[PDB]
Amino acid sequence: DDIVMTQSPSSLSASVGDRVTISCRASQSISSYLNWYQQKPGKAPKLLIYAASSLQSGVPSRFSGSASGTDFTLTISSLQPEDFATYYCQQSYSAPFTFGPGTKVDIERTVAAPSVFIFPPSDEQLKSGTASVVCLLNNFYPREAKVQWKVDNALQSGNSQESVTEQDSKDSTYSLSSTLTLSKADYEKHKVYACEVTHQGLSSPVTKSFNRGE
Amino acid sequence: QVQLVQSGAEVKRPGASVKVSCKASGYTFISYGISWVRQAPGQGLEWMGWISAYNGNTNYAQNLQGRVTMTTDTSTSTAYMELRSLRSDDTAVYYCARVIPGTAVDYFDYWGQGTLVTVSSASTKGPSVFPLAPSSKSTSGGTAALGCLVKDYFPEPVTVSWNSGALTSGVHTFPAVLQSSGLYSLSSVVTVPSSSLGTQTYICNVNHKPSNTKVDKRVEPK
Repeated sequence: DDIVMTQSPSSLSASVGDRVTISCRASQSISSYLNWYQQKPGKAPKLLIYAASSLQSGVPSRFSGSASGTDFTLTISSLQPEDFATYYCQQSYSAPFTFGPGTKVDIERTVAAPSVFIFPPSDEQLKSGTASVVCLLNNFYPREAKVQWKVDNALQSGNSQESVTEQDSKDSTYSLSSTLTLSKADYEKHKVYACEVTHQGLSSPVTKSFNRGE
Repeated sequence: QVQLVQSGAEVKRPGASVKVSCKASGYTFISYGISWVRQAPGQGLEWMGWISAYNGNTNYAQNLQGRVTMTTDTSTSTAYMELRSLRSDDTAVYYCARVIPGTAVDYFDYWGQGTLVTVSSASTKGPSVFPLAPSSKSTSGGTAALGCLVKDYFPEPVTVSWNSGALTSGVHTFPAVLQSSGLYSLSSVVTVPSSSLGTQTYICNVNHKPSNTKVDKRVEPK
């Protein structure tokens, strides 16, 4: 049996002292053959709960698990700083053993709009036949953000990549870089390069733009 | 105190094989089992299989049967995972984990630190380092962003510092992205007082050990 484990929600934000509940659903009956793991960035998972409701040795008592049919819940009774992490459920009822896709519990804070910056390709790079245009979204919260590239007002698709930092240790924000890659010849065909940022901290999307060659 | 120590990162070509080790300590190895679980970059967790140290019996993930072999050496308390006929989407961090025998429900109670295995046909190549120059289009109310684009290298990793580690506040070094070319790229940025620009020096220190490439790039306003 190929058992699919779903988790809801995919992400949530909480504050220290909050009661936090995370949900897991199996695509078929798995009895109580259900475990919960915690994972932080760069680190291996850690076992929290096994057999739906058994607390693993050494795990603080604020963690608990419960089961109702195909529905499973992990509860943290009063969230502590060390609990911000991604949480995975895992079924041991049928091979292949399968994991849920994870619920990331991040730090709740006030909305913070990104500060947006755009960088043209460097003269150095353009000599080598390629143009990288970079859009930086600095120190925003929450994580959801949309970056749209526009070249002479034409919306770009398929030629950008973006990556994101982990939540900042000092101000609990995220930052994000989006890179638009064009050949030099394509870069030279257009004039206005723009990054349009949509984020709930902005009442209107913010556009940062330049004219090529200025 | 239970510990599982895995071997170091590996770079392999498609069609090759890899063998990762997992050295156990702090418990009676022959009484337990070892499971292997992998995590592709940015993805979730995938069980690969199970071995019992006492009798050497294995259970493998169907999507890997025929390509994966798990063994243990009970004389050295070491577990091994061999994966053959490697493909690019075998790129992952591979974990070993201890399984407790004779439990109604199997669970993974201690995990190794992980081994990155990168599978790629790309040749080792050092990065080009390009400035992300501060201008009035990276100036925001008395602060300015600048940075370094570290483009087209293989394999991971690169390190980036600013001003030899003396500059840390306001730095963001982004995770690398794998481009369609098979080469990685990443950016490192820092925000600084805009009045500092003409009066202070900003150097990104880029080190790519695999290609023995080291670059210090001064980023100057436009």
